[PDB]
Amino acid sequence: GGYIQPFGCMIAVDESSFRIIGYSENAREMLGIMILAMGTDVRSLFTSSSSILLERAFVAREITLLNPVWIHSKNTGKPFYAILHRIDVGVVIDLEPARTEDPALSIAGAVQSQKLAVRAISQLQALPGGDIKLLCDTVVESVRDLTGYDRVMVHKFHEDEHGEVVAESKRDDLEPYIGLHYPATDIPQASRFLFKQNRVRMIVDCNATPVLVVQDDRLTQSMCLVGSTLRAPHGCHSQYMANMGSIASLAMAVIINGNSSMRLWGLVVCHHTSSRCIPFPLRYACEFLMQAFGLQLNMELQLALQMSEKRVLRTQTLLCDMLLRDSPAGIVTQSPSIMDLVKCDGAAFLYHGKYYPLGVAPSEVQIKDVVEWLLANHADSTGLSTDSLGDAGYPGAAALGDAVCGMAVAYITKRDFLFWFRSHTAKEIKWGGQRMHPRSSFQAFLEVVKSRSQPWETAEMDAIHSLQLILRDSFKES
Amino acid sequence: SMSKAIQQYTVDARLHAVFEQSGESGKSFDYSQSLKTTTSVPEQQITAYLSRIQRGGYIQPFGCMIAVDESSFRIIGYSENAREMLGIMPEILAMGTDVRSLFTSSSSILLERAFVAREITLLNPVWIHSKNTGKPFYAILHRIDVGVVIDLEPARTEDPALSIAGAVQSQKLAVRAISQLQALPGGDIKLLCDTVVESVRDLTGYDRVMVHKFHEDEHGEVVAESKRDDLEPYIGLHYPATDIPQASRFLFKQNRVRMIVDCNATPVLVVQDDRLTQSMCLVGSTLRAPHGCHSQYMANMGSIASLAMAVIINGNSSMRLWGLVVCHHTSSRCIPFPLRYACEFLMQAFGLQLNMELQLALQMSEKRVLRTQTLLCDMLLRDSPAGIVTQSPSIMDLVKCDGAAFLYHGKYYPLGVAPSEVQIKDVVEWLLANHADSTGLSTDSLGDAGYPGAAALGDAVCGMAVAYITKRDFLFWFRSHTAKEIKWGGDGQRMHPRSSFQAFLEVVKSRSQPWETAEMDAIHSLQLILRDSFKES
Amino acid sequence: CRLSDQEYMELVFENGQILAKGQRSNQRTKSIMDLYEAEYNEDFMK
Ligand SMILES: C=CC1=C(C)/C(=C/C2=NC(=C\c3[nH]c(/C=C4\NC(=O)[C@H](C)[C@H]4CC)c(C)c3CCC(=O)O)/C(CCC(=O)O)=C2C)NC1=O
Ligand SMILES: C=CC1=C(C)/C(=C/C2=NC(=C\c3[nH]c(/C=C4\NC(=O)[C@H](C)[C@H]4CC)c(C)c3CCC(=O)O)/C(CCC(=O)O)=C2C)NC1=O
Repeated sequence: GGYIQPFGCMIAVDESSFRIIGYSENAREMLGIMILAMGTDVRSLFTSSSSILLERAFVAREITLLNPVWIHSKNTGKPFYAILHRIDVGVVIDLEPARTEDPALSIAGAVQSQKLAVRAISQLQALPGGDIKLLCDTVVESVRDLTGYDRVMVHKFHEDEHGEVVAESKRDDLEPYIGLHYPATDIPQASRFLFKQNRVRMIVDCNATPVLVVQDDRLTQSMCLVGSTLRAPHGCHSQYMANMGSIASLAMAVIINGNSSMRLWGLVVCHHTSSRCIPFPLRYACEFLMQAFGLQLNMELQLALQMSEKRVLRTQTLLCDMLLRDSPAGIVTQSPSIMDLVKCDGAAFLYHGKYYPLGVAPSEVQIKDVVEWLLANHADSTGLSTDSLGDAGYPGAAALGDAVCGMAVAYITKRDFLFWFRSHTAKEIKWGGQRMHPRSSFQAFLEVVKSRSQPWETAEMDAIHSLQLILRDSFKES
Repeated sequence: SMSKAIQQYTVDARLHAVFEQSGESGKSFDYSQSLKTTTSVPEQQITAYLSRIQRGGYIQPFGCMIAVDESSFRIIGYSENAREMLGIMPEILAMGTDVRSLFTSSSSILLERAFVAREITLLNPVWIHSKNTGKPFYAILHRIDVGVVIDLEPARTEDPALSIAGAVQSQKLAVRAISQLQALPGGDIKLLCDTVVESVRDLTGYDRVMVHKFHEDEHGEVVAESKRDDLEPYIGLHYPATDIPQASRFLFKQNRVRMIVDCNATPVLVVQDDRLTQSMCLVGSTLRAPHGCHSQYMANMGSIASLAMAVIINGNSSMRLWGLVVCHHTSSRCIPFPLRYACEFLMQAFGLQLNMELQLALQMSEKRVLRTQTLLCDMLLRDSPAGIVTQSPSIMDLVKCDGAAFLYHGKYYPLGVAPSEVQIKDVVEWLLANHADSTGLSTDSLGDAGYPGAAALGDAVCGMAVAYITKRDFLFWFRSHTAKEIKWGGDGQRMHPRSSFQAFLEVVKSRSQPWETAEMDAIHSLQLILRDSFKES
Repeated sequence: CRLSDQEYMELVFENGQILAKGQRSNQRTKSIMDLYEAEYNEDFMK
């Protein structure tokens, strides 16, 4: 069936006739019974007003827009927040105890959730719209202040779905984690799908015994507890958190629109040294704040993309104007050069035998070996670009070492070559700080990405192709 | 001083004084005549205007106000209807008493906890019950220079679970509205405004929701509207800037929302203590009664209840009021408390999206201008100088205009709407006579510039911009009057939107849209390029 | 960098210029969760 954390109840009821089909082993005890048994009426377990509220929630075609529901117990009268969701078989209710039994304070907290969220968003909006690091720092500071956890950080997901910490805020007693990288394997695709569907996931503690779910024998499809927020953590990740030292977790997703359908940009995770069950209003305040976070981050991303395109066009036209005057060999002889048009560590140009280095470039013998390779293998192509000389078929790959690993080439006719090098992804990562652990994850990431550079982005393709076409026209005129 | 608000403050004070003078003598306030009369105001007039606007001693008759001191919870002011509202009337409500003796003991403890506080308190508002009849009240606490002011509003008496359900339903509606706003194709503003208007109308439930946009002249315009079928349209309206006193704009920038339950009810006076120097400051209370001018405006127009919310973007930190979204009804309407916060959340999202779209549009416009400039440079290099105006793209594409011309050793090339040869000779003679030592000239209107021939030119062209290519060759840009593209489907004694539109058409008569700085710098760039090219030859 | 609360201001005309003078001229040293725990204490219900 499944397992749930030992701080809430699980009850599954029929949509048509409010007939219970499944219940958690923890429901019969904390709710107030000792009756529940099997095949009874859910409304009989609460008061009349709570029954009316539940019936109204069931009638509504959207299960959402009515959560949470403030219902009361029958045998003891204590409150229980309820969250509803459909599983295409029945209706599932999750009950979590409430610590505020005073009716007067309940509405006060409900309104204060909205007030805190709008105050945090108003604080967020005041920042200038020109960078992303300040945005993430402000967001993590605000979330840490609101939640009062022990460590708050932002994870960013790259093209290869491998994470990276870009912001951090912690009590000055633990080692920092800013700058760490980990492989994409640590995040299965199921977790990404769940985050894209339900934008929250919290863990009270990892040392508690999970509670089995009791199922009915009239069904064969088991139960789809994907939508549940009370599901127990997996064994692997619970062990991971156990070795890490963090016992409580709270992960919320940052979502962008992208080519429309949504895209998971990253996560905001929190860690605590001991168990922490935060009250509901603060949870909703954080949930509301992250929507504005996503909006602003999308705006920043689009603005940065436009500025990058503009700067690329400007440097390309400056290079064109340089090439127009006197010989085309003067491209490499002035400060605005090939290296300034694309993020790279090295570039080169071959022209009538003479070879002009730029940045981290290999010796002329290695250049001519690369050229004879290219004529041997790919002669009818117009360009080539790979992130690793190794694994691409180079027998002389070890000669370069960890300095000329990246690759990008655009031919002129058959002999003149425009060159772009890139080093391995180990000189931009510092991270000064068998058993599953972040250190082992970092070492595994270093091992897997070894002898490889960062992937070339599409905008680099358009830039090099435009420059190449302009160059071809320049020699065609002559 | 050069700012429009600084000049507008004196005009607003003069208009308020004229309205008060007309009212005290029992006449009818003439709108158009008063607007035309004024275009030199002592300190006393401005001081009286501000004091009357902020400290009026009048509240709306749907909520009582009680102000006490922070020291010993001693009452230092209240409203007349407070005695009746609490069920106090059969001294127990007298100045100098203890505010904790009017509510239940638990409510008193909660109020005391909310009083002794810090920069931020976590009980605002509080849910309290009256001592006598147990009526629930939404108590909003804010601090003034002499004490703490408590605004009390009636609350629907029902099960608390129903109140929680209503609050969460409103918040979920706001969240769904934001989510629907997110899933939109970018690059346009009108669609965003229409979606926001429709979502707000669905959320609140008023009879008409409108979006007002403030231009650089500080006047307004409606771009989006959701009527109730039989109501007369108001989209495309333009009204003079003086319809919005700067104090109202500052208040809207201070508190995001402002509601008027009913304009036909009698405002309630507020008593005070003799020891206090000046009247109570009603700038932070949501129960402040509107002034007579706006009440008369809404009564004449037809709206009975109103609700206006502000759209604030980031300007280059600094907050800039882009405009307002307003709601109008035809009866009494008082929305509950949480809906106001949900609306504020929606307005925050709308402002963020508006800032993105504005920045994206600015960048796209700059890119298009640069592309046009390099294309025109290519045409200039390829062919004779006179060819830049012959084949498209041409000078028109550089800036938003309705016509342009080029003079080149006595050769005149007309394009679009433009004066004939004789009028260009007259205008160049005027320029060389008056503006000799200048690299450019931008005029919003030729009549105000001082052109004797402006009247004979007509409404075809009224605004112009000139770049001095040489001492004898000049480049002209022409624009028509503002009223050409102003179109709305619709004796200025009474205060009506028609009178506002007529006054706006009167003031902007024989005037064009202002030449923005972006167009000016693009013109300067092209002028520099042309000067360099012609100096090369 | 604190959440704080909205503070209201009043317009006054002094020295021939518009100024928005503040209304009132021990900072918080605890997280909002601690404030929530301390203030929302229903001990006096007994
Ligand atoms: C500092 C390092 C760090 C890492 C590497 C990290 C990984 C991570 N791993 C995550 C999730 C999972 N990661 C896994 C699986 C594994 N994690 C590993 O390290 C293994 C490759 C694998 C188990 C064999 C599972 C099953 C989950 C879902 C857990 C559940 O929802 O019950 C998440 C999402 C949110 C959360 O932490 O609860 C994160 C952020 N979180 C961290 O803080
Ligand atoms: C379609 C026409 C239209 C107009 C011209 C219009 C003007 C307007 N006038 C507005 C406000 C005010 N306008 C005034 C003053 C005046 N209005 C005029 O027409 C007079 C020139 C002047 C009377 C002193 C005042 C004092 C207010 C603030 C009232 C208060 O809140 O106590 C507002 C914002 C507040 C609201 O709408 O509740 C608006 C939007 N609203 C409309 O719908």
